[PDB]
Amino acid sequence: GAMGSMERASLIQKAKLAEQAERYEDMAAFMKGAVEKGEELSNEERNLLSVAYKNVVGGQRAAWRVLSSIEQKSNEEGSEEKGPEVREYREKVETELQGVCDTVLGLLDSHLIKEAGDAESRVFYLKMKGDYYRYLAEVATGDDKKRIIDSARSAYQEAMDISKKEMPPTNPIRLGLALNFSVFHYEIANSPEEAISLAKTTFDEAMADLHTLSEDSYKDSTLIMQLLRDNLTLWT
Amino acid sequence: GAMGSMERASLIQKAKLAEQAERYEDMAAFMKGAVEKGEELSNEERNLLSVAYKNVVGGQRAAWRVLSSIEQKSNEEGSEEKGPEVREYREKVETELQGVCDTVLGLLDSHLIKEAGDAESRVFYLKMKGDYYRYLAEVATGDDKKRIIDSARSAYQEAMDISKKEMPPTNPIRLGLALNFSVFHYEIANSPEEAISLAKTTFDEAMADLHTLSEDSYKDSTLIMQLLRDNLTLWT
Amino acid sequence: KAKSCTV
Amino acid sequence: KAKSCTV
Ligand SMILES: CN(CCS)C(=O)c1cc(Br)cc(C=O)c1
Ligand SMILES: CN(CCS)C(=O)c1cc(Br)cc(C=O)c1
Ligand SMILES: [Cl-]
Ligand SMILES: [Cl-]
Ligand SMILES: [Mg+2]
Ligand SMILES: [Mg+2]
Ligand SMILES: [Mg+2]
Ligand SMILES: [Mg+2]
Ligand SMILES: [Mg+2]
Repeated sequence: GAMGSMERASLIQKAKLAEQAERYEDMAAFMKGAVEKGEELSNEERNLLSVAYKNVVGGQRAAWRVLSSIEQKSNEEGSEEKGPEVREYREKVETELQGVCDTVLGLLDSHLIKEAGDAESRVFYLKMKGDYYRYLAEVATGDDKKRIIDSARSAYQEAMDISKKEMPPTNPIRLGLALNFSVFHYEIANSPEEAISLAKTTFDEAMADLHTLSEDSYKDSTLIMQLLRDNLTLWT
Repeated sequence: GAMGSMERASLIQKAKLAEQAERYEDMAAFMKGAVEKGEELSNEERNLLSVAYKNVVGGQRAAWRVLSSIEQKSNEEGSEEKGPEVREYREKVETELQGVCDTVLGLLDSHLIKEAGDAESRVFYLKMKGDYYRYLAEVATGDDKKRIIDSARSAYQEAMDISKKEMPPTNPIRLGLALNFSVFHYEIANSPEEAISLAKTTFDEAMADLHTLSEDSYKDSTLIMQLLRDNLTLWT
Repeated sequence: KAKSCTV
Repeated sequence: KAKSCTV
């Protein structure tokens, strides 16, 4: 690893600087190096890991969607033949995106998940595992598509089971997990009714528990509840 | 510290590479960075520290002696005035040499010596403290000269007291300490008889203990005994 | 595109 | 110059 010679604390420090400079590829490489030191991650460090890779893969997904739309238009009736370039370049972006997803999944498997015993860390990592399988599923078209979708589903389901037992309904990790699993149901699993039911039940159970929270926790929880509400408005 | 971001193990690895490449300034900087990590040093790491700085200061001392000899000749009767350049350049080299000695002494004081409890480490560091005060004494000409000489003497004497109680007379650290303390007596303290007596007693006590050693230990000890013999031949 | 957990 | 502990 190219980060093997850098101190863990220096990698963390540089990940924070990279975030401030909006250098998310660097941020992700620093956080990968920090994970590979072999120690468990703190709450703040887990957030840095997730932010870094979400920004990297988010740019790749946006580019893939632009190219996929151009390619789909090229395959309409009446569209001129322009050669293999659109497919080739969409495939290039797709392969890079898959590589980033495989990198994140590899960090989770070696060995973040197995070492995560507290609910807050274990749910966080299992949510990430579901997310990166979901991003693989967004671009999958072959014979492994069903297994990729089931891998996302299985990780989300394990995270949900733990989150319901071990964390209050307003916990931001629990809420973000439920948000992303609902998106999985709607966008990946062809299950819009399950997506709607999960978003509604999650929102309502969080609403009923807001009275227990401080002002700052209330702000954290209601921010994610608004995302659930936004999706419910889009979907209904 | 410019090495603060590098892993301790990487600094050690690079010190060994620098030794192989005869890059002793780099070697010393890597080992300084390793000491500043705050952990105690192993036997091998102590040897790397000493080799690195001995080579750096050895080059400075050789250069200082060349320049000091030129300067002394400039102050002979009949020598032409050539301006301040020889003194200025001798002073430049001298200041750099003093800086390296102060750096080593600072590492020993913060905090190698205080953390060294085993005889092999404590004697090694106290010998080094005597050596670097001795190198300061070689160039000292002012009102602190006597105190610099006494600082070297005091460190050597503490190392000798521990070495005689805790280590066999053939131990290479004990032998190298006695060798260097004898050189201190001869070259710094104007005590050639003490130098001769120490070298002879050290040699004879080691000779009587060689029968206890393996072939490899015998080779290690007799190598240093030959240095004591070489000095005795020079001095008598 | 539905909103997922970001920013 | 006397030999000290080096090399
Ligand atoms: C506001 N917000 C992001 C929108 S859900 C979060 O609290 C958050 C951040 C990160 Br990193 C991970 C998770 C996981 O659930 C949740
Ligand atoms: C052969 N040899 C060098 C000539 S004394 C040594 O065993 C040696 C090496 C180092 Br580093 C430190 C010491 C300290 O006593 C001794
Ligand atoms: Cl291409
Ligand atoms: Cl100069
Ligand atoms: Mg470290
Ligand atoms: Mg653990
Ligand atoms: Mg709990
Ligand atoms: Mg100790
Ligand atoms: Mg002993």
